[PDB]
Amino acid sequence: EVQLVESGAEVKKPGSSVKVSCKASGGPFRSYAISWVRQAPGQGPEWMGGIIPIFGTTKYAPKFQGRVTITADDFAGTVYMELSSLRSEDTAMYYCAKHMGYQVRETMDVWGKGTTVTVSSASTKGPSVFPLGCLVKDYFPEPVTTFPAVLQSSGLYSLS
Amino acid sequence: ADPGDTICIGYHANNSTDTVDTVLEKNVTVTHSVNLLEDSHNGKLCKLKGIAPLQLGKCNIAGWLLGNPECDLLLTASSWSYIVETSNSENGTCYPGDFIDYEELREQLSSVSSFEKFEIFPKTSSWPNHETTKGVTAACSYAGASSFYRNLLWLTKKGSSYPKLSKSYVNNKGKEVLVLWGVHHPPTGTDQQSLYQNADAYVSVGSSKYNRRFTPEIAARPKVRDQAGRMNYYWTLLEPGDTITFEATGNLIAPWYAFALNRGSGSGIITSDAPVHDCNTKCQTPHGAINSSLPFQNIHPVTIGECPKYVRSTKLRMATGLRNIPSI
Amino acid sequence: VLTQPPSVSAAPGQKVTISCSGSSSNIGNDYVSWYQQLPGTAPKLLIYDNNKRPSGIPDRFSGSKSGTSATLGITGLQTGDEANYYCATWDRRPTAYVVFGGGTKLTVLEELQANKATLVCLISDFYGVETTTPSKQSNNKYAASSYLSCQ
Amino acid sequence: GLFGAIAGFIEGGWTGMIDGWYGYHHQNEQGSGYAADQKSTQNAIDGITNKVNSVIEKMNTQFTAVGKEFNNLERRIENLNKKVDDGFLDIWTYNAELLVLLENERTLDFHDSNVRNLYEKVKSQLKNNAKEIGNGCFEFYHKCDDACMESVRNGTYDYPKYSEESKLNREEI
Ligand SMILES: *[C@@H]1O[C@H](CO)[C@@H](O[C@@H]2O[C@H](CO)[C@@H](O[C@@H]3O[C@H](CO)[C@@H](O)[C@H](O[C@H]4O[C@H](CO)[C@@H](O)[C@H](O)[C@@H]4O)[C@@H]3O)[C@H](O)[C@H]2NC(C)=O)[C@H](O)[C@H]1NC(C)=O
Ligand SMILES: *[C@@H]1O[C@H](CO)[C@@H](O)[C@H](O)[C@H]1NC(C)=O
Ligand SMILES: *[C@@H]1O[C@H](CO)[C@@H](O)[C@H](O)[C@H]1NC(C)=O
Ligand SMILES: [Cl-]
Repeated sequence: EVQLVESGAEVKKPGSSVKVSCKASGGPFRSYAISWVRQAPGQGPEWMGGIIPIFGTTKYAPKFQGRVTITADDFAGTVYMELSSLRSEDTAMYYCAKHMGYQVRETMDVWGKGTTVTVSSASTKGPSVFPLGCLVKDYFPEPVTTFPAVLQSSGLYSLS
Repeated sequence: ADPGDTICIGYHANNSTDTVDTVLEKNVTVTHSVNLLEDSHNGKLCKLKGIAPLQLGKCNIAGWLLGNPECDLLLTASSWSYIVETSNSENGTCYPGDFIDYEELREQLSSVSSFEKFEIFPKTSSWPNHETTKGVTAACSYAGASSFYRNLLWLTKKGSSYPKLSKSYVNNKGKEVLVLWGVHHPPTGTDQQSLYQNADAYVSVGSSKYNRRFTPEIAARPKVRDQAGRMNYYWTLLEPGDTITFEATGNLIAPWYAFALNRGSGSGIITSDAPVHDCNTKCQTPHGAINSSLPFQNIHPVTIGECPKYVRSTKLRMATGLRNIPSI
Repeated sequence: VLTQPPSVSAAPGQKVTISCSGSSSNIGNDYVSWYQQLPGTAPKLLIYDNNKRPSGIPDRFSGSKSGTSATLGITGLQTGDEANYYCATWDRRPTAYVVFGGGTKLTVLEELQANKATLVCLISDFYGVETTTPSKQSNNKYAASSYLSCQ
Repeated sequence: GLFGAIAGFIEGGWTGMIDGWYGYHHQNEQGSGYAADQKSTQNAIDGITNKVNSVIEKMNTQFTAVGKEFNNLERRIENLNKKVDDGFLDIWTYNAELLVLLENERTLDFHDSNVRNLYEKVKSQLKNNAKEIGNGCFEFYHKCDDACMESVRNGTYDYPKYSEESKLNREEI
């Protein structure tokens, strides 16, 4: 069966844009449509929109219409989702998923593994260390080095 | 009938204006179609796999490997994704004469992706009882003073004497070693004595793969760059574990540096005047880089990497949809 | 949106049903699909066209649709079926789009020198304020923290 | 075209039918509209996508290909290299252009066939409960509401259900 491989994790500022890709195996032209579906933690999935093969027609969810663009490069076997005017609630896992036929609908039979997009006003920073026991603050984004990290009101991650 | 309800079967039209050719009919407007032919490039020379090409610039392959003094920028180069000569690659053999089997050397280098340069016969160490200066020569100048190749070493008499040398190198690099030398053919000499102290001299170079003797051909030859003498350049690829042996009584332009070669497919030599930039591509032509998944291109037959297939076509549009008939 | 129960439970071999309530623009005149989601993985299709099973899915799962409501049934309940389950359909109304249910969870039974100060309240082994959520320790119990920039 | 439907007995296309390549238009008391035929569109999209993928698969990418140099006494082999490069280029240009022309012909005919076969499949469902009125249209001999229209579009039209009312209308003329 088809495998759908998505591009890597993204970290963006509010007001910016993100473009995620999904490459379908086989093909490269496809007889089935592909949609983007996202899932904020720990909420249900929300269909963003999809694109029909050959015709290139798109359909978008009302919640994203005006700021999502879905495109296809058919010779590369790839579809893209660009979401602009990002907000912190665009922080989510982003999935591509194919439909069984050429039309977009409720049935998506094969899904990518998902890629994370994190939208925050923070910039990338390293942690300073204080004696208590130990205190690591303030860092952003997240690591590979104790109590799970807290996320402060500065958008920076404190953990003890 | 009675009430007049109807159903009709039909087909899609749209406002597309793309056309395709068939055998029976040219220029047929269809509803959907795809272009198979890439005709765009970015006008730059780019990296492949994060590796920049080697831009020889004002120098050519010969000036690079021999170490022409105008090519000093190239001395530190050790790896590249391809090699670029320009339409101004003219600094090659500064002291005139023929580079023997040069087209073959170029064919060999085309599959070399990197090397390790090293001092094969270190100057003033491997040669205890021969002179190591002058030449030097103005033909190969640097900052308005006579100089020489950085990779070859011009040997000369140690005051009136010159004993039959025998210098031998063993390949313990674990790969092919490219070894370059020259043999000097002075004019009405005179010079022969003034440089080599012996008039009936010879050079001999030996290994299992290669064996040749050289007798100086002392003769009157036109001025080339103020020089009436000529110098022939030679190379060989010493196999791993094998031994190369130089023997002579004069007229040897000896190896000083040599190159330990890493082979790789997908590499090559191109001529391009396009500019190098910090871009990445999977497909490079001499006009510029291609970023495409199309199956054909008409940009250039010369390609590095993985490219669409070169064809002469100016149009290749394949119908996907049907004949477009938006109005009767 | 479509309305699901937030959380249904049973015992191995037992049977549970997850309901999906909508309206006439969505479930009323469209097919319903169901998706299973384990932790750290993508939704996986269980039922489409109201009651068809893709290959890989066993007859333990089935679905039904009646008027404005749909139902997922899971018999022979197993430990591995512990998961989130989402219904989905096409909503023709506002503008057409795929809508999902809200989801049902099935459970199977020195700084002071830098002019700063942060109170550190560490919390463990149970079962300007910034309070870390409960994570579950490997102890299979709950952990947390709060910091004031204690109960 | 070969099958007589496109630019044939169905004279023009419909910019109003958006959801597919082939389909329906209807008119009854409730109103008018267009709807794509999904099954015939899907099968056509399967064939055409496969056709394009087969062209791509046969035409392999070219990997590194660079020039060769020859000295002033190697003109014969220089010319031989040239003859080889030119000849292979001639052949691949010819193959690519020709495959496109031949497949474009076949592509337009495939679409034409598909339209013809959809027309004939509907005609064969309706039988004498509808009359053929040209340009790909049928006038029903009975009232056909949206549920009835949909039954035609999905291949489950019920001839016997409407046969008597059709017959009385057909026999009035
Ligand atoms: C080729 O195909 C495209 C469809 O892909 C087709 O385009 C469409 O473009 C037109 C205009 O450029 C769009 O119409 C605008 O649509 C909105 C509503 O959706 C109207 O409010 C707009 O009204 C203004 O502009 C008119 C001038 O166009 C004014 O007269 C009017 O007073 C308003 O100022 C306008 O109608 C249309 O929505 C898109 N449709 C889609 C689906 O994208 C293009 O015109 C086509 N060419 C041909 C020959 O058909
Ligand atoms: C290099 O080339 C220039 C221009 O061709 C020439 O004038 C110059 O003497 C050359 N120098 C060497 C070392 O070859
Ligand atoms: C097609 O149409 C009929 C009549 O409108 C409807 O009841 C039925 O569900 C449909 N049948 C199929 C196979 O789609
Ligand atoms: Cl219709």
